[PDB]
Amino acid sequence: DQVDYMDVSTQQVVSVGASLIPFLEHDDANRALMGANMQRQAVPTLRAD
Amino acid sequence: EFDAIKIALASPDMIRSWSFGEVKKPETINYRTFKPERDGLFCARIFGPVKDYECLCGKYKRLKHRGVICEKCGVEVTQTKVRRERMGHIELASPTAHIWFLKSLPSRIGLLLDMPLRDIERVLYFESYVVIEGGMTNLERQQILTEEQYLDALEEFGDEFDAKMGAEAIQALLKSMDLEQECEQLREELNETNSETKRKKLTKRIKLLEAFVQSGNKPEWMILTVLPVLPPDLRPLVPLDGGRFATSDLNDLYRRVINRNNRLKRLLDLAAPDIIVRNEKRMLQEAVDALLDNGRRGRAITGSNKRPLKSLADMIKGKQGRFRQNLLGKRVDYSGRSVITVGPYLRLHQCGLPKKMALELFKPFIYGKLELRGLATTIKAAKKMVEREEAVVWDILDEVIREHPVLLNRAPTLHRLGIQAFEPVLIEGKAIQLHPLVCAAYNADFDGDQMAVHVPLTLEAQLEARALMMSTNNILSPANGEPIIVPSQDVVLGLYYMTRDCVNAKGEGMVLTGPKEAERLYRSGLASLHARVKVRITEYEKDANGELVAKTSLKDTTVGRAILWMIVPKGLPYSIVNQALGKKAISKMLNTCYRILGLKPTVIFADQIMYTGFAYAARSGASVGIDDMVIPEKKHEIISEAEAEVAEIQEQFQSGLVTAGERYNKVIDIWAAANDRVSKAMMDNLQTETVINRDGQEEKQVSFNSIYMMADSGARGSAAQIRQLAGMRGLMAKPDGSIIETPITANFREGLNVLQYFISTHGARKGLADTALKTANSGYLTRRLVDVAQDLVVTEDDCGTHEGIMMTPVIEGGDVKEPLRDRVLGRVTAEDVLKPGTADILVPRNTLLHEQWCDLLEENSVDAVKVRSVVSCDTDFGVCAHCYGRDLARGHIINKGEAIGVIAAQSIGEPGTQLTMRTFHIGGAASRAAAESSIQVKNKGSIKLSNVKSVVNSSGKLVITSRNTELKLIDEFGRTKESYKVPYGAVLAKGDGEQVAGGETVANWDPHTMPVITEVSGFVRFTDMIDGQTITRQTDELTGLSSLVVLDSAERTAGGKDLRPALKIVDAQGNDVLIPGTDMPAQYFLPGKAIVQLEDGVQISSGDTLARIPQESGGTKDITGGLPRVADLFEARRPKEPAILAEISGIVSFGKETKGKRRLVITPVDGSDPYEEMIPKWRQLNVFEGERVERGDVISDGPEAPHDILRLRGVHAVTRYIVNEVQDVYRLQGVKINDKHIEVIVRQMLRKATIVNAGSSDFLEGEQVEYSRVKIANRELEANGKVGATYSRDLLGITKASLATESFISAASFQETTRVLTEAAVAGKRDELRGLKENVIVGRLIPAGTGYAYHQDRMRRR
RNA sequence: UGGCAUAGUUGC
DNA sequence: TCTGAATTTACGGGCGCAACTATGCCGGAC
DNA sequence: GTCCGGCTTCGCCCGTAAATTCAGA
Ligand SMILES: [Mg+2]
Ligand SMILES: [Zn+2]
Ligand SMILES: [Zn+2]
Repeated sequence: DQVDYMDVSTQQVVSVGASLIPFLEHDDANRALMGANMQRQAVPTLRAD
Repeated sequence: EFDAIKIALASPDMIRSWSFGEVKKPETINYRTFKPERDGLFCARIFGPVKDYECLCGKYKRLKHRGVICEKCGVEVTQTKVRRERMGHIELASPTAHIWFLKSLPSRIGLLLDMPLRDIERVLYFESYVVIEGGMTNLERQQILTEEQYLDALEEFGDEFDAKMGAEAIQALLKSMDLEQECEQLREELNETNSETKRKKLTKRIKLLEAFVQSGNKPEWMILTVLPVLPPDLRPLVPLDGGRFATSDLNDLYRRVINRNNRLKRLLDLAAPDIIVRNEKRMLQEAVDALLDNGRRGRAITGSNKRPLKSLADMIKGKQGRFRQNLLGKRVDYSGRSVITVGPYLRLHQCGLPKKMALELFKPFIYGKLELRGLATTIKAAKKMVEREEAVVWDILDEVIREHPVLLNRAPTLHRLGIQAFEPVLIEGKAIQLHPLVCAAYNADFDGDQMAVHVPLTLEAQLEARALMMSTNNILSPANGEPIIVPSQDVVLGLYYMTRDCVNAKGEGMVLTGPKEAERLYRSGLASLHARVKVRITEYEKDANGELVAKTSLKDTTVGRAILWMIVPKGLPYSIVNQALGKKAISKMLNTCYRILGLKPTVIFADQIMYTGFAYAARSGASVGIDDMVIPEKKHEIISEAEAEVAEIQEQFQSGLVTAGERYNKVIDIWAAANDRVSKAMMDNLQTETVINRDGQEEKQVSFNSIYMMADSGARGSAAQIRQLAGMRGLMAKPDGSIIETPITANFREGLNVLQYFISTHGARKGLADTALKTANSGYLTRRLVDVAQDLVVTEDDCGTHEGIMMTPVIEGGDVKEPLRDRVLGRVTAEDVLKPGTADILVPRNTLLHEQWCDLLEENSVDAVKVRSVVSCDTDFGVCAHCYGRDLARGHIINKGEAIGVIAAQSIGEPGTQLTMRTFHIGGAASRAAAESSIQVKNKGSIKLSNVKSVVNSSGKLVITSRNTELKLIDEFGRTKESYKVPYGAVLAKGDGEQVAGGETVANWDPHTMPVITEVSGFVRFTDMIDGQTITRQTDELTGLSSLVVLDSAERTAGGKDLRPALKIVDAQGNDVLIPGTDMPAQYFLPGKAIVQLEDGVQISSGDTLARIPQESGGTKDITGGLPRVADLFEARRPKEPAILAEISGIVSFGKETKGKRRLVITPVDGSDPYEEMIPKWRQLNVFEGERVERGDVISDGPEAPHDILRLRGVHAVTRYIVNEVQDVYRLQGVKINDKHIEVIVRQMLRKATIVNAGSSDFLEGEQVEYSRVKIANRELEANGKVGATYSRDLLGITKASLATESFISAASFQETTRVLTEAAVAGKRDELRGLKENVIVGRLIPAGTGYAYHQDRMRRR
């Protein structure tokens, strides 16, 4: 009964960089950080996949 | 050419001698024509021609006019190289004070005039007057007059009277001082004084005055009248994109000093009013100060973009200055960089170098080969051939790369194995292929790492690379004896899979005719790699005089073990490959091969190990899945039990039974226990997971699970990371080393919901911050260690010293960590080790303790060996080979010349930095123990106690009332088998000298609180306490009782600051109950935040806890928090509550007890009775009025200052203390460092000594001089009939020891370049450049390696 | 044709 | 009213290595 | 376009010198 509010979505705690990592919850937070930083560096290939 | 560097003050005559022409105009370039101005900062007649052998106006443009000076403009036709070294000068309109000597802190000018810095600053910058030649007036010499005082003096003392203002006044004061006369008065006053602070000031003044007198300097030269000007090419104007030139910094400063100087000259030409010229003089002084050292005075003047200009001081000092940017480390030609790859096919001595970098690096060699073979007569032709990459220059490249080593270096060269020489193999690619084995040495993973290739050019450099730096020579780490080329992760996994067994596999039980048969069976598919069989193995034992003796037998082994045996060399035993062969097993295998066979067999064995491990790891197909991280079935119930425990502890806390800190500690400990239980259950379910049978009953075996198979083998990961994968991942730690009491209940195979993935980010932020922010501490520490210990080089082979240190096995409170085998290995003994039985010489006096001698000691069960230490060496300027011991990079004694100081500094500094940057490898999980609370003896044996003063309580249980009680489990042979630390206030089940059996506790206590147990019985009195400010009392009205907490110095009131709450035990009549047979009351002082649950006047018994102080939490105990302790140890920091020791032995007596600062007195038997000590009465005293005391005995408890240990217990005591203290920190982190490095660092710390009696020598009374110099002077004196001067050794921090060195170049390159240079200039110091750093800076052969012979020859041929 | 500043990034 | 020791306060030095990319680089009178 | 000039505070640690405060005579 005391609940005054609820989180709108489960993604709201992260940003648009770490929200693109599937199975983030199973990754060590350092490795999620590195995964996002490295998604920011990926070069566009000839064809998207 | 030269052999020393002389530094001294630059007199105006000397400055004029340097300069080739006065600079007069503040213009550099016309900005329309790029020619230099007439007589500006950039000039041609002053500084030289712009172009080589060409006049400015073009009158002469050829070498035929080399020397003549054109009359049209006046430019000496010569090369432009001179323009790089031709200085100029500026004739300052008024004298100007040099800022360095004004604000050096201490200020040279300030204390040469015996004037405070504030007043001399006021005088210099034209805000007050100072009197010169006061004469028969109402004015003193150094007295100061403001504008009002100056007006009063002028109107009242218009007669002969001089009170100047500004730098001219200071120069007049300096010139009007007789240095020797002042020395006489200051010295005779020092002998006729009584104070101590004034004594220090007077002796400092005398030292400065004597430094000035001895050197050729003069005081007035400290005030600049002629300002030198740097040669233009060192402050160049380089064109920027467009017409605009580079906005140089020195040019602006020089050009706004000429402006003020010219303005002031013009004003003085026309006799401007005094105020305007005064302000102009002040501005000139400020401009010169900014030029010499910008920002030192304040208001760092900033150019365009508001960036402070880089002054000369800023250019020579700091990390971006010349010393640490262009002289100690330089950019080098013949160097390239590239990403690194694996290339497993390489041998240990070769590296894959790309063809393109190979061509680009070896261009001159290719040109030489082309000229030699006649394919290109002129170098232009050869260059053209190379740039086209013709088919023939590649053959030249292969021919010239054959036997030309290349250095490969990774960026953080933490230790000497970060740069190693390899033979290049030309590779078709763009990445360097680096051997897998050396990666561990480089710390080079292949996830984007880059490495740099350098090419040795000269024959000496190539041979040094081939014979010193080849990867096949660096088998053993220089920090310890362990191998460094141990196979890392894939090879060890392959070997672990190969050498293993299961109860039932293909081809089990069959008898094989040899390893070759085993390999044939495995390849043919008839037998599994891991199946128990019998194999006829022939092993070679060389127990004879170097003769390998064969021995054939039938070993019960496996197919994989037999196959691997084909790779082992001859001399090794078979049992070396009859185990699971984890990573440690393989490391021991390589080490034993090295010690028994040699180097080449070890290199070949390592290469074959790598190949076979890779091959069989590939064959095994060892993969990782999601079903391999099996969750334990006991995890949930452990979690529930821990949650019930935290719930009940919280319930107790809300009732007030416990305070917040101890509740937090208890929660942390119970969660750590639950995490350990979960990890243990996980490993139990994981290791024996597989039960396999098809021939009868079930038989358990060690699991083939991939996660376990990789964790057990030591390939990658440990208990912590697999625990986080499968078991609960436990507590986290914040960046400030604070543990989040909320655990994480889910592993990584399970979710980690949003809330749990928010606590984790705290630990992840901690791990990444410690990598990027707290690595500067490790780097700074290792730089200090290197710069304090760099000149220390092995010089002699044996000094013939019989002194040493007693090495014993170390048991810090648990089981043996480093047995005597590892503490005396490869070190020369000091005295004969007598057999433990009866006075039988077991090893001679000067035998190096190698493996056989250590095993002999083990089988004879020796407990303590005295060995020669570096710190106890009688060699001047170095260390003989014997006192150092084994090289630890090779198996022999240290070679005569090898630089052990740099090696020691690197060895001590590398693990700290590496672990600091590796802290993020466990996420952020806190490393925690169970907090003990008991002592479970494991083995039968007697129990003895040392440093113990215990009392029996009401229940007959012995209670320890001492701080440093050591409980030793001794064996029936008298050997101390175990040690334990008994905290102050522990209850002992057994007593002293009482037998015990394994597995039964002998001591228990409460780790979260420090009690205040008494010594006698009686009633309790809250003496010298007042409610409100001395204690905070909490009233329990419903119960009717009350509690109270002592509030620490922070909380108590300043009014009545010194109120000491104490519990005084008193008898029924109301008088203090004296402790047994003494003369002082039995009162116990309460420290801050002490929880007293008693009530005034309550009956108590002996051995009862009056109060309990919460012990406060200790955060994550990793390297990041322990490294500061090492830094404090090597810096010799005085602890905040040092233990007071007894200077002299004798009987003890308390004296006046003056004011709450009780006086102690030690009266020897017949020596100096009247020695006295001032001991505050608020701290405890161990010794009272009755007993003997040896010097260096503890009068009170607490941390011991290393200075006191050195002064009282001696050099060996302090070096042992430092070694043990730092080794505790490095053992906690699992760092293996030989004590040789710490011992040599300690030696470098205690390298100075202060004289106490001048004796017959020429030293002063209380000066500090190099211990080596005083020792050699005493040796020379005792050679004749005189008597040497007695000295006292001092302990200095690494920073102070490095800065306080005979050579000013080494200290200048180190911190405090300004201060070091100022002191050197004032003292007129002379540097012999006999160290390593000085020779690096100067650019000559190092006196450590191959250059040691050259330097010795030069000394002989001086 | 080389210097400084700011920002971003890689390996430790 | 003076004088020494210890304490407090102010202030100067230190704060890892190597590497790559980009932009911007002075504001005011003739 | 070509020639000429002098408003930011906000970190942590430690060593050392100067100023203060006791603690007396
Ligand atoms: Mg890497
Ligand atoms: Zn000319
Ligand atoms: Zn020696």
